[PDB]
Formats: sequence, C-alpha cells, structure tokens
Amino acid sequence: NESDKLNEEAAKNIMVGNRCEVTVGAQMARRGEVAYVGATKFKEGVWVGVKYDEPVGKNDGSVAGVRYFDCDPKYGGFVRPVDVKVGDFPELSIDEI
Repeated sequence: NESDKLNEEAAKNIMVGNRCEVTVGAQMARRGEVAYVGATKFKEGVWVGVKYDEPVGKNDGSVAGVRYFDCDPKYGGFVRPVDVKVGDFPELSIDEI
C-alpha cells in the first residue's frame, strides 16, 4: 500500500530521455538514461527501464521475450521508481586528467 504510493509519487517526474542514477538496495549507484516508464507484463505497478552507461544491467531491453526498449545485452535494467533519481547525471568517465 505505502510502497505503491511512494512509487507513483516518484514516477511523476520521471520522463523517458532523462539522465538518471539507479540505486538498488546495497548496490553501487549506476548512471544511464530512462528508456521506459510505466506498466509492464512481468509484474504489477510502475517500472522504470534504464539504458545504462556501462554493461551493468540484466537485460537487452526485453524481459520474458517482450521488448520494451532497445539496447545492447546487459545494458538494460528495470527497477522501481523509488530506486531512480532523474536529473543532471552525466556519464562517470575520465578521458584524461
């Protein structure tokens, strides 16, 4: 009950194309771009599909044979809106310093 409310609230400002940072549980934060926001076929509620900067995801934009977005293998992930912050989150990389 409380979780659905928290997820619905967090999703209101999450738009496809937004840069983002994903923090799932204990894991290291990972940045990418929002590729999907809304309901899916695999579980009820709101999901955020992310196209990650590094191959640190779990999918290729598809889950259970259903395509939701396009990306390379291991660059995609689906997480709950509460685990996603959107804003100016540029790619963590240093060319030369």
